[PDB]
Amino acid sequence: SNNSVPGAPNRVSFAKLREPLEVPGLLDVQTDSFEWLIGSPRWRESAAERGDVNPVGGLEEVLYELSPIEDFSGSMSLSFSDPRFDDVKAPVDECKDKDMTYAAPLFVTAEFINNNTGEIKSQTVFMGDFPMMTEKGTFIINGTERVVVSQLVRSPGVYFDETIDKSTDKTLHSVKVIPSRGAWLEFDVDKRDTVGVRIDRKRRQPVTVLLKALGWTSEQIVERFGFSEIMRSTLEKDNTVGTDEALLDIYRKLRPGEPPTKESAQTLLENLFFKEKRYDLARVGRYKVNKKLGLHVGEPITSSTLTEEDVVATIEYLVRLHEGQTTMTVPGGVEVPVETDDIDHFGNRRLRTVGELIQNQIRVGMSRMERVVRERMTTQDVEAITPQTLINIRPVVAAIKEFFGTSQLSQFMDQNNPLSGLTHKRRLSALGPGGLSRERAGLEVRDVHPSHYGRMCPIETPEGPNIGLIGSLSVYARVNPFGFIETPYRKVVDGVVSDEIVYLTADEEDRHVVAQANSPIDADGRFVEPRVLVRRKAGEVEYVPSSEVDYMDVSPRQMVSVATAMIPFLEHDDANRALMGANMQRQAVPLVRSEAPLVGTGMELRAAIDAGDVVVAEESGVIEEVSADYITVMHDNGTRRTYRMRKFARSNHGTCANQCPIVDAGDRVEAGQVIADGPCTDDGEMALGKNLLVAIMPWEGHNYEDAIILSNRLVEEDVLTSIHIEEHEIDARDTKLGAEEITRDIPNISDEVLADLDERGIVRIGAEVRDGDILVGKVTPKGETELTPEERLLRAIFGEKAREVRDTSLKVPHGESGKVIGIRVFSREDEDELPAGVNELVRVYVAQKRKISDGDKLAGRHGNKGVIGKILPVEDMPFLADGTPVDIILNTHGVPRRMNIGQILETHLGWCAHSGWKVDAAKGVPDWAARLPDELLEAQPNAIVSTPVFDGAQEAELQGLLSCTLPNRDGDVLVDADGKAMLFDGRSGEPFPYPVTVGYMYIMKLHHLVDDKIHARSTGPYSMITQQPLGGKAQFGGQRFGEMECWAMQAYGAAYTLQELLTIKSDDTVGRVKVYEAIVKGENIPEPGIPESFKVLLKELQSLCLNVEVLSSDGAAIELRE
Amino acid sequence: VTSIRIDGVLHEFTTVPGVKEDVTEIILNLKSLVVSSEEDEPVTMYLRKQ
Amino acid sequence: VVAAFQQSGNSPMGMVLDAVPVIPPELRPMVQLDGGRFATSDLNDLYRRVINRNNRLKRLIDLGAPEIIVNNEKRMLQESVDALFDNGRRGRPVTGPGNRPLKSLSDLLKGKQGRFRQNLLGKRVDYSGRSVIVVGPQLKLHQCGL
Amino acid sequence: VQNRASGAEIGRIPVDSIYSPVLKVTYKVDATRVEQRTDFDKLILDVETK
Amino acid sequence: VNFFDELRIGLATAEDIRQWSYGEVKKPETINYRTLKPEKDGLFCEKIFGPTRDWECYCGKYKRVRFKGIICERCGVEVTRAKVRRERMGHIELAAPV
Ligand SMILES: [Zn+2]
Repeated sequence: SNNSVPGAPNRVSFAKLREPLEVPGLLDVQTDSFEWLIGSPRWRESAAERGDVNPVGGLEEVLYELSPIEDFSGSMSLSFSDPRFDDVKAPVDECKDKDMTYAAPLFVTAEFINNNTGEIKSQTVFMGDFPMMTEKGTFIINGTERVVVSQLVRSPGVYFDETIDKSTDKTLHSVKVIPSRGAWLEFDVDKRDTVGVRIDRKRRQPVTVLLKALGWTSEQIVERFGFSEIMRSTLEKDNTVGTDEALLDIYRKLRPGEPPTKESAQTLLENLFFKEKRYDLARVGRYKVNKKLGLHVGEPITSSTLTEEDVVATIEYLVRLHEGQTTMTVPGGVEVPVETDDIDHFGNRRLRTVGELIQNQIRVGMSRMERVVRERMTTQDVEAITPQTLINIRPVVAAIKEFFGTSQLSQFMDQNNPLSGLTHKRRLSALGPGGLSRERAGLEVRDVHPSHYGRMCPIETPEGPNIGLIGSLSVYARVNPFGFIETPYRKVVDGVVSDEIVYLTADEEDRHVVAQANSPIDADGRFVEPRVLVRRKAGEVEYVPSSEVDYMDVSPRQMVSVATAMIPFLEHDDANRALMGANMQRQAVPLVRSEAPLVGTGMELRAAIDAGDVVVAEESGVIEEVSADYITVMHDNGTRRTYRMRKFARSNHGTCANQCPIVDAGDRVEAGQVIADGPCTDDGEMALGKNLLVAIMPWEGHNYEDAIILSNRLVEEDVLTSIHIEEHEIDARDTKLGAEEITRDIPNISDEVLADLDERGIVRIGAEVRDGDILVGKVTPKGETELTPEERLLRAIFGEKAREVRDTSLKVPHGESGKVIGIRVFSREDEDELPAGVNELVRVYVAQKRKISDGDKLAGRHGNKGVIGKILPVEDMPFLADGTPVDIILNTHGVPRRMNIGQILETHLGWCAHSGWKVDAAKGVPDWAARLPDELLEAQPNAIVSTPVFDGAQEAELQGLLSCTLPNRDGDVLVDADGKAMLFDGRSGEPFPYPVTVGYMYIMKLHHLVDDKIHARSTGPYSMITQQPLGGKAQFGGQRFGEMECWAMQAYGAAYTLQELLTIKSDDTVGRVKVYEAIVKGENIPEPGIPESFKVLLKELQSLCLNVEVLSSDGAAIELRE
Repeated sequence: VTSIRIDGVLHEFTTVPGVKEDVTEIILNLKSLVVSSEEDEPVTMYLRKQ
Repeated sequence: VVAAFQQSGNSPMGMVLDAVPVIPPELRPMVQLDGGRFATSDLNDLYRRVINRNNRLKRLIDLGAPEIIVNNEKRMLQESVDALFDNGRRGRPVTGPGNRPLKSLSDLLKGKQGRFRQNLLGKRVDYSGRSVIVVGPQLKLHQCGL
Repeated sequence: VQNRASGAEIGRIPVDSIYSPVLKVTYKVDATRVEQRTDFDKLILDVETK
Repeated sequence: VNFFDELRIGLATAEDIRQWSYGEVKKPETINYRTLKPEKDGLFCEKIFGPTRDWECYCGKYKRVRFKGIICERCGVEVTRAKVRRERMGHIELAAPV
């Protein structure tokens, strides 16, 4: 019915029929921006459909802006235009495998013109390899999949700030004109009722100075401002009249110490304020100013800088606002409201996506290249110059290579599961280059503004220190061409709801009236109640008669992100816990064999199918050959296609990315139907955890304070085992004493150690390894004497080798284990591109099948995290009357405090879904079944259901369902009307005195595993510089002993323990060996020595010429030499 | 069962040509096999098909 | 000042140096990376800068140089030693390429990253371990699982 | 993994094992508790295996 | 740690500095570019500070642990543990008081 994806499993849902439109392509934010950048024809036709004219792409824009290039003489002219792209060099798969980027060549036709000769020359120019976004929105660099996240930046334009004086308590109004690029220019009003102007953060001089520098006369200024006396009083304090006077005064003020001239100040003032070369806004700036001042609304975008009319208009705006004027029309314009501009209002914060960022980097690179070409244009002679010798592509390629490699907006893709990547692609970040730092942000730029409704999701946000700065785009939001964020709406004319959908920005939503989508409506298309709830400007909400409501929203889930749209019963949970619930699905771990959840919210199907990690058939056909590695399908016309599937490939965070077919041979399929589910997917739906039978009761203290008790059945049937794949990399470079070589003959190592290697020197595939075992044998020559180039060349001509080696092999780090599954070997002599200086590079992959145990972290969907506390045997768990022991026991002291009551509801519904229900239809449908759709009247056992957020199952319906459930195979009803059941204690035997809550719950498995945290050390490697033990876990290091522990030890009066923890354990180079020998021999521990830190301090002091010596008790001198 | 050997394979995390399911699922299915025995020594069975 | 000088017992000659000591090598490491770029401490640069001018003065004394040039070089040597003991104490500080302020000897103590604090409060010890904790209710009050 | 320590050939794949044949067990008690010396418990034990 | 019941600081005179050091430094260069080894009388000279490799000299006459505390005649280095490279100091004789 409501499903649009072919072949998907049916999922009956509690809902009220809502279908103006379906969820848009969830990745259009990352895709259409780049499409516009390269100007692909699809973007062109989409723009033509939208109604706009003059289709110009980002590259075309920057190139037309750059053209033309001339010297000071103007004899020679150059220009570029019409950029074109070609086919990609190689498909994505080998780009991942061969560690080569995914690029396409870029060509531009360039023409050079010389006026004196009158001759032109045009030819094609290659300008590097432009990176290309794949089908899934992720760029590929050097074999790693990187993603570029959008940014939130203050929009260029004019802002009218208001302030209230401390003493006079008058309403002052200041203006600021923030440009895209140039020098700042703003107007100020003080308590003296004087109007002044500041340029480039200089002092205050009256705007009368600017008005006279415009060349205007006093009479004209009087006529323009004859309705205001504050302006007249401000002009009264003028120093002198005269255009030259204003020009010279401005020249002296801006640039003291410079010569005055009549003809100079005009030139530099014009350059600074009205010339595109130096000062320039953007398209958005002109659009915003035109919208604010309402001048030439139909004027197409031609200029991109200030006009005198703009300054006059903003002066009029300021003077009218300072005297409390309401409505203002600049002459020849239209009437617009007058009000202050909110700083963080979402009509002023602009979303610069990937396209604009890449365009900015391109503009910088071509600016550098244009500097170079201008420098080298005059140097060489005219008749012997061609553009090929004029353009050096070095800066452009350097810039586009550096931005990806370093800039804080090109981040590694998070590939824990499809949801993580999908949410990572749509993230909006307020930090980054050109934006405010972490310490610049205050409490005004973090909390939700009322204009976020429908644009930025207010619930999803990292819980760390970055809170508020990082947000997620809403479900239905799309970005307008300029960079603002639009939302859909329905058109309501007069109590009549239409199916036309109109997209609105922030300001249009401000200027109208809008109503919620859950307000009752009649089937004919009319409102029922006279007074409906309506949101209005400044966040006010009130009741209003139905005869003037402009717009009605689309769906109840219009304000939530994608991540938070997958939480059932979202409206029953507190916002604080919902944040943690939404921030834990981005941390799940794909399991060996996944299961679809019993109670979902319907969003997961679209989420999975747009995440791109599930292979979807492109064109209809039938299945010819289906095998675990590939699927072959013949189209209708007879053409064939073969889809290959990735098996056991490493993700970024160590998990496994595995794909399996679901279809079988001879099965007719339709275009768009899923055929091979990826990781964390079952039957094309986002599955992240399992369905566990849970009970809610404290239990003899093993689940005290957020612990969880699990049954051993989970470990038995491997319900929760995952797979982790680590990678190890070694590389042999060319030393100055010779050359390292992968060899099987390690110096003086017994063969039992070297049993598992082949002749090459690489561990055979499939041999289980352990810490301290050799993976790749390597030898590096010993520095006995530098080899003279004569002997080295003599031996290299005949290809000779000598016996001077020391072992530097690769061993499994402390803690790892598993089986080797794949070995990649790269060599320079085999025409493979490598970094300079190296010859052979070996990557060895070690895979291990983990299980669940103590310390592992589990979590439900509603942010009820916890840690495993004890894994009881199967017979110890309490069991129902039937005899099926529960799989997990929660705790009840944690529900009322956190107010995540929603999980309880879900638990009940889970059981109703598991055993199936059959409502009695005799004597008609009951009262509580009136609104319930007829699809849910009967259900088979373990049949999945849905529950959209801010809609869906109601308390009465659920209560009715709990009383009409089917019996089991033995004609018994295990649970009661309230939802509880009569458990039996399995440890003793007696039944529990009171019934307990039991149900089914969807439980995930977070990625904080114990086996990568447990760590121990008694005596291992020491650092060679500081004589302290190494750090980290892979280095077999020790634990930091912070100063707070030092205070805590001093508090007890403990002295010997502190001295020992600081002397013979850490950096007493003689004491440590002595204590080891004493312990291993059984004698008393000798006295501590003296730490190396103190001797270092003494040497540093003596190196400053300060004679420091250590005296004895009486006064006799002592030396610490030895 | 306690151990299996498959011709043409070395470890579990891989696949074999001509089979719709890789080795991991084969092991997972073979786990729930029901076998009854009385000899006190590790006995061996075979399974081949084409 | 003067009473302290008299009573303590100390030759004021310490205020004028004729033999500048040289810190050991290990406290100024010079490490060759695999990338071919020699990680060089700044102390080596300062020592080299001093020694060049000292040798030039030694060469100019025995060649009968005129008074003005030897005076200039003596001034330069004094400035070089002053930079060695404490960079940035006077005028334009000595800086390496990239406008990096060089680390002098006195920057081994002064500042939070100095020796007197940074390396003296906080250490890494042996015989230690770390793991995730879990509530266990069958223990007496003075026991811990391991 | 209790079986991988044998150090046998590279082809053998260790596999978990569930030796227990019993699948489900439950019980009920019928109590004759009328106040006399005639109080007793009848135990009904239900067993299902594989 | 022993009995350092007092610790006194004081100005160091030229005689004290001449007493501490184990030779003067005369070559401004730091380390040989090609040999990758320090040069004699340079900033890492083995004659002053000590041996770069334990129980060895530049010429390698006494390369064995048997000797201890004795100085080779050809190269004039002292055979002890490499740890001493963290202790010994040099000095520079100025030609004009500073
Ligand atoms: Zn020697």
